[PDB]
Amino acid sequence: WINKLQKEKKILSGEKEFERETREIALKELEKERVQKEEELQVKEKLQEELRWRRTFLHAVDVVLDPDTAHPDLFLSEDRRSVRRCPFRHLGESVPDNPERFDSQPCVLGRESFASGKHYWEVEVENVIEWTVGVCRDSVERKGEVLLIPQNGFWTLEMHKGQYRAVSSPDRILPLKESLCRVGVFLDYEAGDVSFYNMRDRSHIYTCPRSAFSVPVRPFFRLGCEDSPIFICPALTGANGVTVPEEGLTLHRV
Amino acid sequence: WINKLQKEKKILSGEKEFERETREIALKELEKERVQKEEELQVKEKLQEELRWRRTFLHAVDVVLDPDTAHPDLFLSEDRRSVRRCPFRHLGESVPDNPERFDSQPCVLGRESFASGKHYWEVEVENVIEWTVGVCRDSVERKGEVLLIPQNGFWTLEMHKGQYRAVSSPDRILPLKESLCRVGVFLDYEAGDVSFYNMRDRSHIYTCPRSAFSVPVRPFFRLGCEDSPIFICPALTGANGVTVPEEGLTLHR
Amino acid sequence: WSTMKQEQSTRVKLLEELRWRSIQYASRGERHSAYNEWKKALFKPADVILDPKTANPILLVSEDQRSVQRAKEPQDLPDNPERFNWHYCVLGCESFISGRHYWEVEVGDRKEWHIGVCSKNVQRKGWVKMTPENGFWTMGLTDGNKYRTLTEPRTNLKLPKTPKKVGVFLDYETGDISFYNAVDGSHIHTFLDVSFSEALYPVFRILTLEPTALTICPA
Amino acid sequence: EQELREMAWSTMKQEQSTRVKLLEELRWRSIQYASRGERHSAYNEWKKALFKPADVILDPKTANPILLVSEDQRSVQRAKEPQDLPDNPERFNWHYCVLGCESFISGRHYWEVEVGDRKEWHIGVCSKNVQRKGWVKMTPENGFWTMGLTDGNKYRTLTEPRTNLKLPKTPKKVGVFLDYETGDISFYNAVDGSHIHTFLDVSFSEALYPVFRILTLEPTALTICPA
Ligand SMILES: C[C@H](CO)CCOP(=O)(O)OP(=O)(O)O
Repeated sequence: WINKLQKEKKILSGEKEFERETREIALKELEKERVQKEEELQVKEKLQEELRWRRTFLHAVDVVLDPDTAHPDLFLSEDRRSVRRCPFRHLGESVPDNPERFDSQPCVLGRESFASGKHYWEVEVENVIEWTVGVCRDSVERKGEVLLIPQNGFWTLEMHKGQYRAVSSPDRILPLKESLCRVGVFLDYEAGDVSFYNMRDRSHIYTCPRSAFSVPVRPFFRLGCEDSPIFICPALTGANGVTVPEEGLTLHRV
Repeated sequence: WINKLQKEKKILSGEKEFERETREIALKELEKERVQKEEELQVKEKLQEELRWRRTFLHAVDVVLDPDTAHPDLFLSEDRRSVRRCPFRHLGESVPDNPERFDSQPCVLGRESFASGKHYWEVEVENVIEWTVGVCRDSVERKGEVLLIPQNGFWTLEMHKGQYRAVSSPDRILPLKESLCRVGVFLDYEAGDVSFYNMRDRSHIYTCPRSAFSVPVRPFFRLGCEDSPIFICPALTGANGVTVPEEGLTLHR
Repeated sequence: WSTMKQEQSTRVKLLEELRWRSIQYASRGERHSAYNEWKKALFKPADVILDPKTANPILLVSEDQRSVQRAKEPQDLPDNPERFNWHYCVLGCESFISGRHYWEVEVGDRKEWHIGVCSKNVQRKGWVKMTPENGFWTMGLTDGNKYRTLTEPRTNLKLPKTPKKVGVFLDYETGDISFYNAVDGSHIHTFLDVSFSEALYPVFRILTLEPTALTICPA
Repeated sequence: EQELREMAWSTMKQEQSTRVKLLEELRWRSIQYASRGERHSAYNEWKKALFKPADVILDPKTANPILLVSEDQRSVQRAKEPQDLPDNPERFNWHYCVLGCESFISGRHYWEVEVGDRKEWHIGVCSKNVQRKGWVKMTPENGFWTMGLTDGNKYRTLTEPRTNLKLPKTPKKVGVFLDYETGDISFYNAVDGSHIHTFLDVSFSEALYPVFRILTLEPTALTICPA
């Protein structure tokens, strides 16, 4: 009886040691994962701090326009930052019946959609006589002629018959003493702010009355019966995409 | 003996249960740690994606200066957004100077420090005879007089005795038609880009040779005139802070 | 004790003997002819497959990993330490650590390109100067018709011809890299004496948009 | 126990396989290094390093009776008439050539010979089993590899038939460089470091001797300067 039972005792001691040795690996793994989670928490906190230092900043948008929403009377340049008019240019031509098309008024929408934060852009309209610029809700009617008013989801500044104008409420004559060349549109989603500025001196022109958007807003441009194109000033790209010499780069032009 | 061996079996068979519960409390901690780590990872890459989306943006910086870090000869507007050099307003006055103040260079540093992203600030320097504007590292010399050069950490555009010049090596005078009304300083940290722009038309004027900063960069201005207004153009403030009547706030000053 | 001692001393002496042979053996004439007499025997061909994952988001690479071309607008593709985020650079898939290899780039009639090799541990996040000090041993054409080598400072190169094709030869043991005019077999440039550290990678960059891309000839 | 002999039997094959591939690779390196060529400082850079400076002393015992080996045993002059002296098999009888007392069995060696403003000379490397009696054409097949000046301002390499070496300069000091293993005899202008001619892939079997021959009566002696 003794012999086989002490075989069994030795066998049991055989697996007791392996069971003991299987503990340190698990504990070491748990501690190393504690270290990993501490490191990832540090990285996450740094990311959160950097994104807190994020969008409290005014964002100068590099506006690119959308050809699919451009009116058939309108024509876009090769760089998609210039729009002009040309009557009877798409009469019966191959144009798809896109539901997002402006086919009532001569207008075109920016490709960018804004949902929060402060963002502004600049437009060159010195060469035209009838320009409308501003902000629109993404759900504005497109098929039929609409009214460019905040009631319909439009916050715009207008030129009509050589006179500056508000949201097209004709009771808000703008007594601007000098003719405009560059106009700045400013948007603030949190406070419902739609401001217009004279970009020569960066002075106030008109703030539309605050109205909560709750819809992704989008820049909206409209060119009257003036063949002169409208230029949206590109953002300050810098020396990006160019070879910089050692004596500096002077007077870049493209 | 036989009795010793049976008690040995009894005791040493009494060690399995403790090993079982240790195994269990190890495995359960392992699994819920895995799932919690997975949730943390998921939200972390969500933040990564959002930041990658919100890192290709140009930011109009509202530069505000620090009147401690200016030459005592200088004078600063109370709004802290425009400066000049008065004819020694502290003649007979004692101004203890902190260790981080310039002493022989009449300069002022923008208090905001950038470490990434694309930024730019405008300066209105109408009617001045000596102005230098640009970017300096946070670790430039203060105790003494140095030279404003890219080596020392000074990317500057200068107007000296009526000539427009680059980083202040007198061998690179630019072909500029007329004086500068408004000059924009543009900065790209991940590309070493320090550009000077003609803000009358938003036209390229100069690009500094590329030089990795690896330290936060801050705006830097120096003046040589006496009472010649230079204006840091504030970022578009919108109509925040002012009540808008339903008639519509128009032509605000 | 003599096993590694031989592999140290004899190979070092052979390397220095070949370096000294370089000076006295080029002291002869410039009989640069039969470009295929040495480019296939001394150096073995390498078929360079491009890696359409380490490329900048701005670059389009054909499905065959021959051509890299600057696309119209930057893309938004998933990023990682493999992807260059600023430099308009693309790397081949394979790395070289020993032996000697070569590859031919058909630059066509472009106006701006840069080709060469780079270290395994290159800084792919941000802007880092492309110099031998960092690990980018490259050269090529800029400013339309100006040929340059990316040194510190960058060096203009006077060429009597226009290289439509460029052959890059790497020899890890000697540690010397050469760019030849594969059109006529002439010698364009050669970085000498270079002591490598880790595996090397083909690199291509183009800071412009043209109808013709950077084609890579097979092995 | 053949293991001790086995180590030698193994090293003999590995050594026979080493040098053949090394030499072929070196020749391909030669054909590749042909481009990217210049010599501004090369001559004084590697002629003192890679080529084991060797001194050559003139041997009167092989000189023709017409040649007067100078007392310093390094220079050779041209006399008027052949003085009588014994005709050993070493001694030449028709060709006007003199050699050195030492033959370079293997390795890389070099020696500088100044010709000055001479108008006729021929220096080179000859074999040991050459025909010293009678006239034999000094070709590579006959064991002679020689560079020569002729009729004032003509330069030739003594192949068959004679080939003309057009050169822009006029050498005064010529360095001769012999590489047994690579099988290369090279003539260089020691004053400036240019290149004149190199004999490529010469099958060497025997020892090699310097050879100098002068035809015309001239007041200038061919001097061999040592290391
Ligand atoms: C856009 C190109 C390719 O990425 C980068 C230009 O970087 P530089 O340093 O200005 O060019 P180079 O080093 O060739 O002078």
